[PDB]
Amino acid sequence: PRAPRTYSKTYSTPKRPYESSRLDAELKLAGEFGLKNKKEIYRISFQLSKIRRAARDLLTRDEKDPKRLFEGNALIRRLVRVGVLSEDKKKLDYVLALKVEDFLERRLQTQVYKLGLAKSVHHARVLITQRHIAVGKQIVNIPSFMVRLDSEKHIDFAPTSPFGGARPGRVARRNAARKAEASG
Amino acid sequence: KNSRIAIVSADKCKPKKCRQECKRSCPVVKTGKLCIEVTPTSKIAFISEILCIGCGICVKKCPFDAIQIINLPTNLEAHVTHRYSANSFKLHRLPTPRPGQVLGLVGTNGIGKSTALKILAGKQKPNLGRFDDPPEWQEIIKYFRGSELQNYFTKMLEDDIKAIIKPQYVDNIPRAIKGPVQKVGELLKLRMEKSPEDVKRYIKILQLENVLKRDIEKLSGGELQRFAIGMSCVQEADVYMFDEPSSYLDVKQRLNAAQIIRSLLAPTKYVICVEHDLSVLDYLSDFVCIIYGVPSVYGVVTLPASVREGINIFLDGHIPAENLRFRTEALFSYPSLKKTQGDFVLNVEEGEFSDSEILVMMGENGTGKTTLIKLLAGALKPDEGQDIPKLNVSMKPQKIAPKFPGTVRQLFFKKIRGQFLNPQFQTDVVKPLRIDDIIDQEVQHLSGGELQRVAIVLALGIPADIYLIDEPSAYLDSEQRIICSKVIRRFILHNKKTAFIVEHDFIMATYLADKVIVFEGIPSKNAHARAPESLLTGCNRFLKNLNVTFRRDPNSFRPRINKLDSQMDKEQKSSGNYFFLD
Amino acid sequence: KGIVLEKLGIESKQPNSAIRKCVRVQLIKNGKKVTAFVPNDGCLNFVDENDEVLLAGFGRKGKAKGDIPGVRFKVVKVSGVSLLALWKEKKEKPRS
Amino acid sequence: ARGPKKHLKRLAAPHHWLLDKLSGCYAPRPSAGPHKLRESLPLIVFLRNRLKYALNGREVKAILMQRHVKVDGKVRTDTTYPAGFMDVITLDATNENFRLVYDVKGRFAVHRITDEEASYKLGKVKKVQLGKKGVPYVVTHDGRTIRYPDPNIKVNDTVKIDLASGKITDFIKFDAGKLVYVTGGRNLGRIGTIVHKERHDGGFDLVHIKDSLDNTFVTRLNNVFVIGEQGKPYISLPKGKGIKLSIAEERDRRRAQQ
RNA sequence: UAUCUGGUUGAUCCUGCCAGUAGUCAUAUGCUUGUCUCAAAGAUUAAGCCAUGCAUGUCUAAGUAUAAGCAAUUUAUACAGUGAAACUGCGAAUGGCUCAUUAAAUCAGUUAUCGUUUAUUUGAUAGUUCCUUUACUACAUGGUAUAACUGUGGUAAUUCU
RNA sequence: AUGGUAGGAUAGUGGCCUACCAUGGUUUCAACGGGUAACGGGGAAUAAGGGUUCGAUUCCGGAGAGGGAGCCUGAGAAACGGCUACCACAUCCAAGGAAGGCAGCAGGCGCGCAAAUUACCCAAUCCUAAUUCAGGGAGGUAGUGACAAUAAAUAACGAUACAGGGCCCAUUCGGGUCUUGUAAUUGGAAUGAGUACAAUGUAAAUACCUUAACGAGGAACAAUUGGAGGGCAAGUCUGGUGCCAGCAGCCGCGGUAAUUCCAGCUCCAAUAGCGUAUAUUAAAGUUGUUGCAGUUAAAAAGCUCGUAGUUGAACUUUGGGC
RNA sequence: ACCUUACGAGAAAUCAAAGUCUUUGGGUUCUGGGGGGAGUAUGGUCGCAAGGCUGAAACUUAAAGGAAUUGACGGAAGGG
RNA sequence: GAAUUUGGACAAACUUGGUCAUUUAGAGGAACUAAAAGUCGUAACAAGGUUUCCGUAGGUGAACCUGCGGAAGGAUCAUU
Ligand SMILES: Nc1ncnc2c1ncn2[C@@H]1O[C@H](COP(=O)(O)OP(=O)(O)O)[C@@H](O)[C@H]1O
Ligand code: SF4
Ligand code: SF4
Ligand SMILES: [Mg+2]
Ligand SMILES: [Mg+2]
Ligand SMILES: [Mg+2]
Ligand SMILES: [Mg+2]
Ligand SMILES: [Mg+2]
Ligand SMILES: [Mg+2]
Ligand SMILES: [Mg+2]
Ligand SMILES: [Mg+2]
Ligand SMILES: [Mg+2]
Ligand SMILES: [Mg+2]
Ligand SMILES: [Mg+2]
Ligand SMILES: [Mg+2]
Ligand SMILES: [Mg+2]
Ligand SMILES: [Mg+2]
Ligand SMILES: [Mg+2]
Ligand SMILES: [Mg+2]
Ligand SMILES: [Mg+2]
Ligand SMILES: [Mg+2]
Ligand SMILES: [Mg+2]
Ligand SMILES: [Mg+2]
Ligand SMILES: [Mg+2]
Ligand SMILES: [Mg+2]
Ligand SMILES: [Mg+2]
Ligand SMILES: [Mg+2]
Ligand SMILES: [Mg+2]
Ligand SMILES: [Mg+2]
Ligand SMILES: [Mg+2]
Ligand SMILES: [Mg+2]
Ligand SMILES: [Mg+2]
Ligand SMILES: [Mg+2]
Ligand SMILES: [Mg+2]
Ligand SMILES: [Mg+2]
Ligand SMILES: [Mg+2]
Ligand SMILES: [Mg+2]
Ligand SMILES: [Mg+2]
Ligand SMILES: [Mg+2]
Ligand SMILES: [Mg+2]
Repeated sequence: PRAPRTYSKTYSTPKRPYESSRLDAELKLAGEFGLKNKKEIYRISFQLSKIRRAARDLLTRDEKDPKRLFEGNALIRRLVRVGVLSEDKKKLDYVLALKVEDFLERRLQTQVYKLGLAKSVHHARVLITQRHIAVGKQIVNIPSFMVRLDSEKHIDFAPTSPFGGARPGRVARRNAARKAEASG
Repeated sequence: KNSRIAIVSADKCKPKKCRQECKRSCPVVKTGKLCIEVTPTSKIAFISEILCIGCGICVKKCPFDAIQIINLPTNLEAHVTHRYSANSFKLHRLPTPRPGQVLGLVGTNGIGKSTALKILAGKQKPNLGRFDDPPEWQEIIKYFRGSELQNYFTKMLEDDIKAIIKPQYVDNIPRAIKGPVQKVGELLKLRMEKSPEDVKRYIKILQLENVLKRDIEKLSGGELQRFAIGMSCVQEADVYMFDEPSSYLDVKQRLNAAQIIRSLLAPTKYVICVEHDLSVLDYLSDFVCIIYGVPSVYGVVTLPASVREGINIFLDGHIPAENLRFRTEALFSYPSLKKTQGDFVLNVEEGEFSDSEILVMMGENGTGKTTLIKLLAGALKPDEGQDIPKLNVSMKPQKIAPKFPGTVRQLFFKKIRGQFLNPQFQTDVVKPLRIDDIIDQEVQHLSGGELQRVAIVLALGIPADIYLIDEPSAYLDSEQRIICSKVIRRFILHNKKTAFIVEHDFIMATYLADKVIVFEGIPSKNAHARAPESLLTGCNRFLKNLNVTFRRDPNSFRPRINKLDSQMDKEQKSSGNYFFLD
Repeated sequence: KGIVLEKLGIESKQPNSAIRKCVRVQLIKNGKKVTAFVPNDGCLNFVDENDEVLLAGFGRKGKAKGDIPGVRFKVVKVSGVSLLALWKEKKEKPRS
Repeated sequence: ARGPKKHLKRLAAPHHWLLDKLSGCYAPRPSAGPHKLRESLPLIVFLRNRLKYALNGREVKAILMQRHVKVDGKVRTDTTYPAGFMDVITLDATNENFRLVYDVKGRFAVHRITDEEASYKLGKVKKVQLGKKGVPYVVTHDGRTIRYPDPNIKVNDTVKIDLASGKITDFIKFDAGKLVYVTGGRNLGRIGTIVHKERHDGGFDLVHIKDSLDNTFVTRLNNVFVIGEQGKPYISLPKGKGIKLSIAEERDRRRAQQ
């Protein structure tokens, strides 16, 4: 037989199912960021837990330690590159103080809304999903895309779409067909 | 989803020592019912067939492995291949064609054996049980995914396969001709589709020599069948079907009929046939496929087997591959002295046609058996008188022909209602036969096989002076032959009448023979009849005239042909004793 | 899986006044006799006789569940059809 | 059981071949040859996975049967012939000459060498004894037997082998101050001068070794291959020269050239 | 991601269990089911029983060819191209499946053969034999078979012969 | 049985076996026996730390080919897609005889709470052979597949009618800019699910990726599964039944006013998934080495001696100077 | 042995040990792990016997229990 | 050099016992649990109307009673 495919699970449900504070918190997050279920919030809190566990394992190590220097610089670099971690706060103690809204501001949905091509997070979601968006010269239809802060300058409409031009679309071409039918 | 029943074996059930653990265990016995009746003095435990749910608890709770769960046939509402119509016959499986090889279909008539061949040929595209909205080929093939039939059916759409069926109805084919009228030969000539010399000469093998020149309509059923085979054999086709080839053929022809079909076989070619006679199937088929099910209701095709194991399962009635029992275990003076046409002299020779004691009258294919029976009925007179008009005949034609819009039960009124006494009279004889089913149906679209059975009952009705049943073997299954022979037997003791039966089979003949009119003579050229010789003597003469020997099976008394040059066959010619159980 | 032997009217413990509508079943693999409680309202009218039922525990890890004295199993399917599908009239039984 | 094995599953193949874990259940099992199957490189993985001159094993066979590649001067049209340490590989079309030397990461390198250098190879002597009729011989690390050797050649020395004849050109002894190649173990690929060797009668003589950046390490004597005196080696060393930069210095060097 | 909560009392604080709560490359089952990628899958009970078909064969310039095989020549009246069968040579001891047995046994890491077998691969390596040694002879080359084939057959039947 | 000396046998060492001799060898630090629903390991799940449970199963080693035993050939087998016998099943038969071994790949019966196609191919990965060429149910490819795992549709936006703040006003209940949400009020835009030329894909296809043509909007292309006393999110409801029917993991609810049953409405939780059964882990400091408890809640043997086990006072070179 | 404190401990009654125990490690032995079934069956072993010592499970159950509090009662003691 | 044949080691199996590890039937007992508006008393809880409990022995319709030694978990922390 062939080598097994590795897979892993990307979220984790919380321990107490029904607690009113956490429910109202996650509904505020879902409404402000335009999310469809609690699995997205669980995905981000899982990713943040993994980052915090690695940083917790490095801060127990003393300073000048080669593992701590190497992997702390790499983790800090990946966080400042994706834009979750600010340029001044680069000291592996700010890494611990991160929270899920820092990750949620960097999704392509909220970035399309903040750049102003959208007018809503929900409009941004459907604009992404229906393929009118291109982060480089390449279409992305995944709302959780986590743009890398030199890609923020290049989020724009897709060339092979309306709103980036050169052919209108199904319902517009139908309505034009009816009006040209009535003219002749 | 088949119904499951617990059977108890007579071997290794010993109630005196068993403490009746089967009986205590049974849930149905606990609810009150006597599902298992067993006491310590008893010979054998009894398990009720209809009061067993087949849980299998009894099987685990026996000191001995005396109990065993088997299946039973049932309607399945799954894996359906074809429905003709709403509340019509249902075909569940489909036999898988094997290349290079003969694949035989065995079952009761009306089970869908003919339905299978049409489906495989492409004549009847399956609907998968959707009569209302038949699926197209794209959907049929995707149903067949994961099977050899998918690739086989894909080829048929691409015209990679040519498939020809040999029709099971001999009677239909004379009606429809290429032209208004034609003799036998010119039909063959245009569709030879094979060089005569280079391939083996089927016409010499299929004994068609004289009958190349007769017009097709004059031919009897016996001759006609060998013509039907000839039309399929001349074709160049990838797949070859043969429906009921044994019918209207005598013992020597049947062996030759086995010989011709196998000669077709090639690595590319496919050959699949539905044959009812067990004995010919030994030399006909590599593999045997059992079909089963209640007749005209449903039919299920099973896994193939090799012939030796396949035939023995069919006689046993219990397929071991699928753990079911399908329950079919087989177990006065009138000296006419001439008749001619000028071409075929059936010189008769004197007979003391006996009193009230059934007689066979047995010939060969061109030997003109019907002429005698036409002459016992007054017809086809001798030229130079000496024609006795004494006898009154209830005959039944070989070529039974429907001319009337008749429902069966009304045809029961029209001729055969009579007095219809309950004991030992026409009511009693009907009960074994399934004629109670067919009363509703129209005779015109009553099946050919069933039409034979209705004619057999129809002819027996009027006592007259002498009913003469002509050729009652065709279009019957194996089991139906056993029933029909006994039903003739029981009736014909009760009437003090006689019958001249015109069989082309042998095994029914031997069961229904007290004295034997033999028909030595060249077939299809001037014959000579003889006297009604006694049973042991009369089979043996005909058996001498063909160089065929029959052996009596030790276990089941089934009559099996011998090899043409073999130790038993050599021994029985030397001893002079071509047959047994005389 | 088991085979239904009879239908029982076991009355509940104190204080509770009810008839609990269980069945006796003989297990198919063991031959052992077992009492199983047919769960919902009116569902004893499916579980009539000699049937193949499927049984599960109640969740109490081998203990008798409630006011019901001495049953440890519940019925899940009867004749290959699940009892809630029969109860919500999603499906319906075969004849036998 | 019951006899020798003929297959080799992927995930059981040596890790330094760098065969990806998908694309097949099997790996090319090296046939019996001059090298042990773990410390070897079959010609299929060298021609396909390292030089990209083929896309299939079928194309590697098509290359081999027209006698293009030859290894140590002999043609070798075998798909899983074990090419090992210090073997020369000649591709006469493109007139290319490789030597199998390790990079410091522990894997076989694509070390292109010149045409003068392809005329020889080094071998570490594994045993010196007297064969029949009193003729002495040496056995090098790739199993070559060389008769009538110099009497000064004892074990763990390196002899320079001519590869047109099987003769010995010269030889490097074993003492302090000798340039060594580590072939085996954790330190596989490193080059350093030997400082001293530890007797350890009864098994597994150790040897202490320091590279050009004065980093010491120690290795069993089984994994050490002397390649010359300090300064000049007797072969051309690959890029990197067996230095073993740490991962910190390695990403610093990668951020220089990027 | 170092968290608990409900139930003994008229109320209280405890012991203490039951119950909840979260997960499961843990199975099964119910209800429901649009899309993309990826994927386990007759282990558990019965290492219970098997209809059918397939899963082990193999040829190079380079062992043997008079196929009464097929080809076209023009080297070649001994053969010489392609190529069935058959003999010879290798392979069939690898792979795949399963987990019954097995508790210092297997196994794992670590040793040993200065206590042994090893087809193959790779590298080395064999002037000595005219066995009575002036011929008793063939060494510019010695003897039998036997298969396939051809023909005659046996058995109900077999990859029988 | 433990050892000694000789031999025999083996590829070789050895009580491996034989002849003679001696009386040894293991064990409370658990031998020997019994049980295992026990193939071992890499590993898996769940864990603050320590742990607990599992590992038939993608790799490594072992063993087996219905059960036993014996052997031929060969470098290599105690070989089973080799042979021989017995035991157990079981096929054909002309009764003389013959042939068997799916814990290979498909498939069938049986068993059960439990698991897929008697399909295509050597194109890739590799293996074998006289060999680049032939072969390979090894292996790959598609089928079935809610076992797990990843991403992620089921709508987005206006214009007008309806429920809101200071202020431009300093023009008392007047437009309400600047928003926030309801609407038996209307508009165009947008797109895939699906269908399908084509090309790509592939050994050939299917599908994915791409793409003409078609494909939307409220009875359309309509998301479920469990719940609403507490634990534990969510009813100051409305009909029905009346200790019945039923619910309820636990406490409990139900005898005319049921926050709990049976329903309608509304609401909540997770969501292409959710519920149940069984097992296991955390919770469990309810197994406690970390880290429990023993007067009365469960539990200090009636008392002392005592072998193994575990545990046992202090002391020996320190300071100084470069 | 007793009296008084409460450093402290404990669920409390109470305790100079029942303290020096989440700031958890001086040495060592024995016993317990919800209530029944049950100190019961069964097998050993000692005993003349009576019995002793070892010692379960199926099944069943949502409490059984400890120390205090406030009432109610007492064929308990006092007072008004 | 084939059939056949002598001894040997290996040894499947077979027949007659005999042990143990596993099931069934089973006259009868013999308990325990749950649920049960039963029968007779009232042993314990108050000095429960003879303080209660322990071990042991005997007796009795049933709780239980009685002898001997012990305990306070007593109804007495108390007579310089
Ligand atoms: N063409 C048809 N249309 C409808 N029903 C049919 C047709 N053919 C047969 N049937 C019914 O279904 C059964 C099919 O079996 P049939 O075709 O006769 O094969 P068999 O010869 O094995 O009976 C028949 O018994 C008949 O009752
Ligand atoms: S197996 Fe049947 S016949 Fe035999 S003892 Fe049991 S019940 Fe009686
Ligand atoms: S199968 Fe079940 S019902 Fe039928 S006889 Fe056996 S125990 Fe009775
Ligand atoms: Mg028919
Ligand atoms: Mg209660
Ligand atoms: Mg190889
Ligand atoms: Mg209490
Ligand atoms: Mg209370
Ligand atoms: Mg719990
Ligand atoms: Mg193997
Ligand atoms: Mg060599
Ligand atoms: Mg010795
Ligand atoms: Mg010895
Ligand atoms: Mg086991
Ligand atoms: Mg197992
Ligand atoms: Mg393995
Ligand atoms: Mg083996
Ligand atoms: Mg088996
Ligand atoms: Mg064997
Ligand atoms: Mg096999
Ligand atoms: Mg199989
Ligand atoms: Mg709902
Ligand atoms: Mg409800
Ligand atoms: Mg409700
Ligand atoms: Mg609440
Ligand atoms: Mg409720
Ligand atoms: Mg903890
Ligand atoms: Mg506990
Ligand atoms: Mg405790
Ligand atoms: Mg007490
Ligand atoms: Mg106590
Ligand atoms: Mg004491
Ligand atoms: Mg004690
Ligand atoms: Mg001691
Ligand atoms: Mg000590
Ligand atoms: Mg108290
Ligand atoms: Mg008393
Ligand atoms: Mg009293
Ligand atoms: Mg009293
Ligand atoms: Mg008292």
